[PDB]
Amino acid sequence: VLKIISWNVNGLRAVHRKGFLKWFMEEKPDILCLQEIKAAPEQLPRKLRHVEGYRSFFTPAERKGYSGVAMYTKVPPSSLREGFGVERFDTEGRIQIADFDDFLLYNIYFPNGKMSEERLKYKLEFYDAFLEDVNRERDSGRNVIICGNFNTAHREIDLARPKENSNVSGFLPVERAWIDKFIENGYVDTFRMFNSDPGQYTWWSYRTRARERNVGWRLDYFFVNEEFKGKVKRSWILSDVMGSDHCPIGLEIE
Amino acid sequence: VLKIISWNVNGLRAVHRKGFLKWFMEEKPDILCLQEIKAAPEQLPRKLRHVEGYRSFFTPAERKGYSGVAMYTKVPPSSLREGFGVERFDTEGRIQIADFDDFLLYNIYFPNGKMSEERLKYKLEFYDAFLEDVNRERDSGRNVIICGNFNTAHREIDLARPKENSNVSGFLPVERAWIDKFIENGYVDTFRMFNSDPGQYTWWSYRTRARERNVGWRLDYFFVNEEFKGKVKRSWILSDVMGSDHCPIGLEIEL
DNA sequence: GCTGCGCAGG
DNA sequence: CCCTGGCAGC
Ligand code: NA
Ligand code: NA
Repeated sequence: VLKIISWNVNGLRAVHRKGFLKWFMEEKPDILCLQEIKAAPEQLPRKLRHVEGYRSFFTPAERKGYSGVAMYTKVPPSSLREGFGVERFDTEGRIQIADFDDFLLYNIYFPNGKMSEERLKYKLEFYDAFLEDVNRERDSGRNVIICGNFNTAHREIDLARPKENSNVSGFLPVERAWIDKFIENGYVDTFRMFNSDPGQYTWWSYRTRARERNVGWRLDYFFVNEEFKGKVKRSWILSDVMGSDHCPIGLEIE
Repeated sequence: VLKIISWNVNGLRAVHRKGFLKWFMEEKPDILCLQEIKAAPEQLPRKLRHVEGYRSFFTPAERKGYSGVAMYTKVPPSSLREGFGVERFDTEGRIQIADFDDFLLYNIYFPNGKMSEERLKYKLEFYDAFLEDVNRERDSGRNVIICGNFNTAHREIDLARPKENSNVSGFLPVERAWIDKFIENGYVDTFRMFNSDPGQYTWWSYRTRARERNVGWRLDYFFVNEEFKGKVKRSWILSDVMGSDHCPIGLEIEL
């Protein structure tokens, strides 16, 4: 019976100033995966690097204040890999792959593609690189949990405004069609195992008070290889948890 | 009678959002000099590039959002130089030397030297290059007006806290001594021609609401060469004018 | 629009 | 600068 929370935090210091540690202590997950920490361990106060009861692992971007992932874990993994083995995907603080023996845990910050054609191309080629890696590990016989900010709403049910956003990154046909492809490779959007309601989102704009209106997008996911789905009991969204433009999401297994 | 205003604005777009053009048109100086505009002119609203009754000149830094000087003048100058002919000093949007025939106007944004040892070195060497340039012009017969953010308080009277800043850039012995040196070469701090009082500042920290308590430094100056000092009728601080960490300073000359 | 963080201001 | 005026997020 494990608890895992994934949160795209948008600044680990910012959330800290907002009461991250209290929230984390109230929630007591077995593993806490974070994305977009925008920080390297050296910029973090000692009480954030070292949380009583947890080993911490930070994978910052080469670029200061940019991107970065983190994992807190009551039980250390056996190993921790920080790349797909492709330099351009591996230096942006996007990838954590932790071996917990009963599964591999992918903690991924997938690229925003709305900036340019350059980055949308990078996002998609990142997607490609990820799929190879996850398939290679699954095909070798590992059960895999993937969580993080995928930066793509899968279906029209997954965002408040499906029609106006058909030409926007976050809901382009190429991106949606990569998630179809991913799922069709034997993986399961664990949230939609339990909940097929619309209005269920994980990200909202800061502008136009988008969160209060609930005009949002489901961008953050927990996926599992399908052979492992029986072991998942709960996959939910912690939508009342504030402090970032994303809310956290939760998974419970075995 | 000409009125020149000098203002280190810390963002021209920002001071624009706070009423700059209305203030500008009320003050109506013959020349307005601005430093630290933090803008290339392409980035500026149109009403900042085209001000009725003024030629405008923009000398941006290579670095985006950084430094930069501007000048608005009712009567255009015959030429405008944008450097001393030393490339590391000339790319940072710091220098405008405008030939107004009756005088040269130096609109200079002098470097902040408190970040690093490297930047303090740059500041003092920028000071050396400046003095050499103004001296050459002065020696050749030109009358010179120099306005801008010198980033140094000259004497104890030039800041609220002389004693605690004895070791801080803004008030280092090296920096104060350069101003001493500059003055010794034939140049006059014009505000001190008319006002010997303390508590006269042009810059204050945003932190601790220091402007509301007048806990400030006089970083912004109008200088002239000795030979031109009798032409200056007014040198004052526009300390009520809000919008930046600096306030504007003014000069009146009679030609 | 809005935000977090970088750099820089002095 | 505890305060303020590019890049990126989506
Ligand atoms: Na900002
Ligand atoms: Na800032």
